Amino acid sequence: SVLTFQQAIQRLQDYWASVGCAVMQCSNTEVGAGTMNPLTFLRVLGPEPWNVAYVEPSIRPDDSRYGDNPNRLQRHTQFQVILKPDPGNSQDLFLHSLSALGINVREHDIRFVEDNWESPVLGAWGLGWEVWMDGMEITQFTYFQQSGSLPLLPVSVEITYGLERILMSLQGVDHFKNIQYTKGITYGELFLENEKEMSAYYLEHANVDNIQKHFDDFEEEARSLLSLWLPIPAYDHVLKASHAFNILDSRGFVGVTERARYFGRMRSLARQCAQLWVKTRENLGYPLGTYQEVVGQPRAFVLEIGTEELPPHDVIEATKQLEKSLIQILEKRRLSHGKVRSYGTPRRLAVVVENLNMKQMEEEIELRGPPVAKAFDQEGRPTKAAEGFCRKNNVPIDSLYRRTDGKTEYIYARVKESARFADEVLTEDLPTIISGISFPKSMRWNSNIVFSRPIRWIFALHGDLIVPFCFAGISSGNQSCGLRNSSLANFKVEAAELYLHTLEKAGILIDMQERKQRILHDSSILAEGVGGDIIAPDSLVQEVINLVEAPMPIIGRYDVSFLALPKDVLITVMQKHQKYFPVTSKTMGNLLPCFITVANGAIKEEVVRKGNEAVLRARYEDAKFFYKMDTQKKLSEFRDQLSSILFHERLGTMLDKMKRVENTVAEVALLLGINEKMIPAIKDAAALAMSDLATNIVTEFTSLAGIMARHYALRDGLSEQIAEALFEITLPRFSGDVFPKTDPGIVLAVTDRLDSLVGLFGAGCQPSSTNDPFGLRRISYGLVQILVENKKNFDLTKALTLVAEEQPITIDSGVIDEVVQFVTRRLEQLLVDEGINCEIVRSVLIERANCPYLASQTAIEMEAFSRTEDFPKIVEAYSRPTRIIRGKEIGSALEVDASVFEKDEERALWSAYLEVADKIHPGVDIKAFADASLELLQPLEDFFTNVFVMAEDEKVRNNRLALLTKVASLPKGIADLSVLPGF
RNA sequence: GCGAGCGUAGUUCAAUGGUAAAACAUCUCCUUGCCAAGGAGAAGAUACGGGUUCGAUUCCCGCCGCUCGCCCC
Repeated sequence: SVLTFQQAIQRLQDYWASVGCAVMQCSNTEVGAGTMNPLTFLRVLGPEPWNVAYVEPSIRPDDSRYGDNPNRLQRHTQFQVILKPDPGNSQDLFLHSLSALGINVREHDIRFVEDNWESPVLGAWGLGWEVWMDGMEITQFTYFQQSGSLPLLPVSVEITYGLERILMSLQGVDHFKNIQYTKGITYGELFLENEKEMSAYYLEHANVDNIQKHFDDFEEEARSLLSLWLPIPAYDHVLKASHAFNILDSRGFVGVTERARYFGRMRSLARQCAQLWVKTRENLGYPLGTYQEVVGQPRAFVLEIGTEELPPHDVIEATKQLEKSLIQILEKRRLSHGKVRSYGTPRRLAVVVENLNMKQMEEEIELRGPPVAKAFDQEGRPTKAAEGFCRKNNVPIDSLYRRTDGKTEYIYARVKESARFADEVLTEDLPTIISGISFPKSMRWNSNIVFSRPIRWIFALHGDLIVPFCFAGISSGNQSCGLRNSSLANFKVEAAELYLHTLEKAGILIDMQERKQRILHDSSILAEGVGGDIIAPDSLVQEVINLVEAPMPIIGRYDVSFLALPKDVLITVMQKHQKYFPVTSKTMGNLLPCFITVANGAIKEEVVRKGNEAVLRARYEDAKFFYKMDTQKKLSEFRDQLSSILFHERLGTMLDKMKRVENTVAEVALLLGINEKMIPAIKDAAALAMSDLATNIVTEFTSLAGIMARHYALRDGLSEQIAEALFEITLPRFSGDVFPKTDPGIVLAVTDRLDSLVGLFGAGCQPSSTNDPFGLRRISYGLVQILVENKKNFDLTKALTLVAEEQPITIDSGVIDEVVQFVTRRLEQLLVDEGINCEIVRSVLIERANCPYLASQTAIEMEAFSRTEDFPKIVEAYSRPTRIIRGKEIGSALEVDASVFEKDEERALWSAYLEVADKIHPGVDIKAFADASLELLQPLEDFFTNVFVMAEDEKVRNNRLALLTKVASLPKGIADLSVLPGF
């Protein structure tokens, strides 16, 4: 038969009542979610056992949609299970319950996808997954780590069943009202009374006069009750205080600045209320309980650390951190290995080392004792150092010999190495090599050991005997588990040599790169059935590979009516949420009504497709509804209602930013030198620039921001010279993306970057090396890339002042210099990325930092010129005079003259300087620089050898100093010769 | 508050249970006199305290200050 709603509860309660949980009633006050119940938030704190499963309604006014959208409701029923402490069968009891509910496990793709839950409202976080069943997200699984502010001890396991969608996906209905509550009655005919009127109340009839005066009253009452050591009512009032904030948010009378205040007040109250329950319960003595705590031949060596599911971006790191650090320890312990190779899978990190000997290399080593002079006197017995050395290393005195090195030659002795049996070494060393792995995030399950996910078994084998060592309370043995619910639930490996053959007997494709050649070899074969090809982005396949133990591709179909949507919406929906493979025809290369998904294991073919297409054709209904509602009005009207998006608390929303950009675009369009004839269209592009951010299709599809504006503009009936400008206001979006290539778009891009930098530097928000409050480095790197990779002249210090003029607040002259220095420092980092020597760019950029393109075309050429074998000659000559200038500055008062000039050497040098100064101007490049400076070198030697520039007469000294300074000042405007390596 | 990483000439850097190395800068001098260019020498140091050992820049502990997460925000 078909499962009904009122007996799924009866099957989910009588099951958890047999494991040992104590079922209780629902909440009392309107809870905004399934966690804020006092039976879970206040009871996980403190060392007492707690096993509870219950069912509760959840009310969220923010998700009210008049009860028409088949996905979002204002009242959904959840099932909560809390286990503490975790008994080790955490994710096996869940599968047993799922089987007992009525659905089979052997014919449904049940997989875990990593998802980290975190809620700043009450201060909690943890690590866990969401359970996918044929593409439906039906269950949340989470190991807690922290509640309020206390650290959990011991950690707890939370299993949340979203019960309204399980039956909606199991029965086969498409709407939500079509769910049947019982045999005879339905869900949509008795639970819409508390839906429609509640939606109407939460949307446009909730009187806001009383809510904003009940919120503070409840906060004050909660504080007063908490001050009297009354925990339960104090926390009870917090729930009805936090409900008022949500109902205020639903109406829309909360600004973007009071949100932080409300969140801070609520979290402070929750933090100061949570740490009172622990202090209250400790005085009662914890009535519930308390928690505590002969030579052979080289044979193979296998190490496997069987854990639970790991994120797709941690297997790659761990399988390298293990093998790289393991191929080093055996070298430290003078072991002899063969071919070492590591394998990774979402449930294990194996390393196989072949031909590992059973013994160590017993060889003698020569030590290095004290100096011979110190340890041996001129006459008599050797001093105390020699005897100390002998008694330390247990060697005879005659064994000492003298070898000549350094000043004091040496004292040397020969000692053994104490060869062990090559098994005790591994026994004593493995607990360090295993624990040496580190991850960006970690957790604990039953001890104080840090790891990405819980470890469930360890299989460390060498030849025929087992290496005995215990890690995290697990003893290493000779058993390994394969596919769950399969016939080979757990198998025994008799010898480490016959290991990789056993796993492929269980169907597991352990090799990391082998799975790619079986995914992409079948996905292409399945395409030719309809005459097409797949789309395989690297960032998609790299993550699809590390989610499957034994891949199996299946194709599926959907209706053609969804082809009217934009091409970049279907691809985004397919590839960013469900991780499918789109299909494109070879001829007329648009989208096709097909998709390819990857199952996991041995599953029924028909059921997975029939249950997966019903999700793919359920997402597109929402997408099409949003698109149709979003194309009712043209793009012009959306520019007014963007004020709900804040830019900065001190600067404001996006409307002010757009007005500033459209005001200051004219000057920037003139600094870049773009012709006047194109100035009108630019002034119109900013009229609609960055207006897609308030649209409906972009509210939830963040990645589509920037292109949907172009699509709307094209549909509106505007010229093609403005849609490209609208689209290219966000490029580049990520590293490696394309750059703007149309002239009107460059102006908008650089104007936006400059305004965003100036505004955020006006409030003083300089990021550090680690934190990125706004990613200003990314913006600067985009700006310099746009300026350089497009060959456009610019003046940074002149444009920045103009940009800062229209800022709402006055900004001092130090911020512009700080921004210029920051951009210069980023330009240096960019220029040292293509192999340019650091000392060359470091010298060019201290003088050519104004126009980035000029600097990029000068520093890429001066390095190439520096290999002419004459570069050091010019470097030595030009600034040989410079080191004389520093010191006395009396000669700077006057300049040269032809009255007190001395013998013809200085006159010839001055004539040569006058000749060469004509070709050197600040607007010259370096092509003719050295070719013109070569003629000045010859008189310089004669001058410095035959003028005696020593200051004997004040007038001649001043004149000579001035002449020398003006000779040495020529490169002022081209490059500097201080950071020069030749110097 | 709570973890890690650290600390050697003025700067940059070598090594290991044992008489502390090298560049650069400074200085003293030899070339025809002042800078460049060839040579010789000089001085220059283990953040600080204790413990054990014949003997620790090295092993253990205390403190000083720096840098990074977390706390706060």
